[PDB]
Amino acid sequence: ALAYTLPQLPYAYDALEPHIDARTMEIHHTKHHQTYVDNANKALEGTEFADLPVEQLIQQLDRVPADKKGALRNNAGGHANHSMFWQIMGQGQANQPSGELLDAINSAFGSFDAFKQKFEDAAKTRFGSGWAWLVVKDGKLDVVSTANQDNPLMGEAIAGVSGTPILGVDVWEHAYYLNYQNRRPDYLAAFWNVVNWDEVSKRYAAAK
Ligand SMILES: [Mn+2]
Repeated sequence: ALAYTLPQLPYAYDALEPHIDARTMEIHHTKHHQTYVDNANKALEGTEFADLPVEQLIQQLDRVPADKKGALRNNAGGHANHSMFWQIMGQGQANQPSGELLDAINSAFGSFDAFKQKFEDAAKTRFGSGWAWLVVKDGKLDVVSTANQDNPLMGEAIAGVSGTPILGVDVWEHAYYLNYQNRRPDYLAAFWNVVNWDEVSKRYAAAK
């Protein structure tokens, strides 16, 4: 009766090549994400929180037992973040959104190109491990970043920022070191080639 399972990827391990290497995809998924799933399930065992979806759980960290707060923040956080991450990438995806998402990007950031710059800048200036995010907050889009496995859905007091993510990029060095080593900006440039903007559009619609 374990709470979470490792999701299947929506594509093969080499589907994102050369932008993201196959070996990275496999380790990232089968070692790193799996560890977050396993440690989250351990932390949830003696609780009333094992039946909640992970995205609801991370919105309730203040309510869980005090001794399990850190472990769930880190591991439920890791699980939520990676689960989204696999889904917002895809193969055979210049790659950009359309329709209402693009309209929201133009009004929030000026243009898709200016949005990409702001997103990259957030991801670049994230010192240490973390994520950069495109969030819906008060019906409007913004770019924020978080430390480690914090997610904007955890709220401002915990994560330092708020909002409902519809896109994120993992800037933990494990996400890019085998292919780009220290060159995080090259990783980030490459990332735009794999974003599934149909998926991000669905998430935008879901988040308002
Ligand atoms: Mn990661």
